[PDB]
Amino acid sequence: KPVFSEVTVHDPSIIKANGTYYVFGSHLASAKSTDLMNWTQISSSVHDGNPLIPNVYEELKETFEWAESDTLWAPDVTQLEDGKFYMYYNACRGDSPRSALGLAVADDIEGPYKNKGIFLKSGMDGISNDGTPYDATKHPNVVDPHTFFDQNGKLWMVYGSYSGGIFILEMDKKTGFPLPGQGYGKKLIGGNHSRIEGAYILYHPETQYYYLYMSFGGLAADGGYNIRVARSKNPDGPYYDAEGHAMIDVRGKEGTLFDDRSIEPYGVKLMGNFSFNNKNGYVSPGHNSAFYDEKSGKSYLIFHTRFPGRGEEHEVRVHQLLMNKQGWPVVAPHRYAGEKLEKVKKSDVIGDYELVRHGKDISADIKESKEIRLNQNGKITGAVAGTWKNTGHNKIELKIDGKTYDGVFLRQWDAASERKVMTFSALSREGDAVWGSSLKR
Ligand SMILES: [Ca+2]
Ligand SMILES: [Ca+2]
Ligand SMILES: [Ca+2]
Repeated sequence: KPVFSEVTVHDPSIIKANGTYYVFGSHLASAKSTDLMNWTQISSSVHDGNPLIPNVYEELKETFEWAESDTLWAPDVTQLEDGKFYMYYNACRGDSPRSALGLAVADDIEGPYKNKGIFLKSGMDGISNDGTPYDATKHPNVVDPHTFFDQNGKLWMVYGSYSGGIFILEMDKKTGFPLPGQGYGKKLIGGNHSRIEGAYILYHPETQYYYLYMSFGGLAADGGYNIRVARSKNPDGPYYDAEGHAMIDVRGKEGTLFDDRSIEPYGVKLMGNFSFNNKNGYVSPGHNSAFYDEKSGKSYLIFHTRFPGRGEEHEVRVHQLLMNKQGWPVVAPHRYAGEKLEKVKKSDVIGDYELVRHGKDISADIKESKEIRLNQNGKITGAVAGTWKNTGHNKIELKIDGKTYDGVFLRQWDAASERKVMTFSALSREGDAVWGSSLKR
């Protein structure tokens, strides 16, 4: 029987070193595991003695002073070619995009990290890093970085939260700082205080797309946080959703703040708030990272989540990512327990399921699963009427609610009944996800 050990790390950013997985999150929090199931908490908050930066208030004083905050927001740690660990740290006042983004470097992944300096600021009253006066409708909040190598070995950093949008900068592979002359870099999506943050870019060698993951909505339990994805053949875009909408054009209306209605039609929404059979479930799952394992070919979505009825409590969750026939990733409905893709036959997948329809909205509503049956005759009955078929090794196609969904079947552990179940997870061109988890073991 699978065993989990939980940790609390907001906005987890995954990195593997020395055969061990680490997550680095906000508030200088971190955790590690060798199996992605049993995590050990390393650090939890910004304070004297935090092992990652034990003198943090002195070490990063310029950042705390600029941001007028006593904590840190969502970092990234990335190993560069010198073998050292580069932490892109940031702080934000919280009520406005008054933020600083800097670089610290460690010899060892668990610290200590040493400050190399601030290299981006937002929320100044005056000249911004692009030379024009700072304007949060068009300039980023300098937080939430992800620094990554593309398949050509070029180093990039994508970043941003709300404010002027999500931007990407080309980075110096030797110093870890941005190449000169870029200002805030190139916009990928957003503007006008859109609720979009937590960018993360992952390349998949089979489809040869870069996937731009991002979180729409608000992180709190009333915020409707949801992970969405878009893709491009290039690390720096242009990024498109499954309807071919250009992410660069997605933003709230001029003169508005947090215009969710304008942005929610866009992107492929992978997961919102849900509860299978009203047992446990997730609320505002989001701010993800993602990992592709070259050895196994498996991919993983790593994120934090809140929970129905548990207020603002959050923990790290890991779900396997599968790849549908169209080259869009689908999230396995249950957390990772060591399971792998297998050949399924018709008798394996026929039967009753709990169905979650995540939809395409930004919504704080917790969506309850409803019962359907995948009948032997290829029809879906119960909560919805439709059709389905299994193709290839383990692909599913469903037709429901006027749409066609392409996805993948996967046997998983259900941690609410302590039993193995059959699942499917699929996506429509329209960008909404459906999950099924079988009533049968
Ligand atoms: Ca992040
Ligand atoms: Ca039920
Ligand atoms: Ca549409």
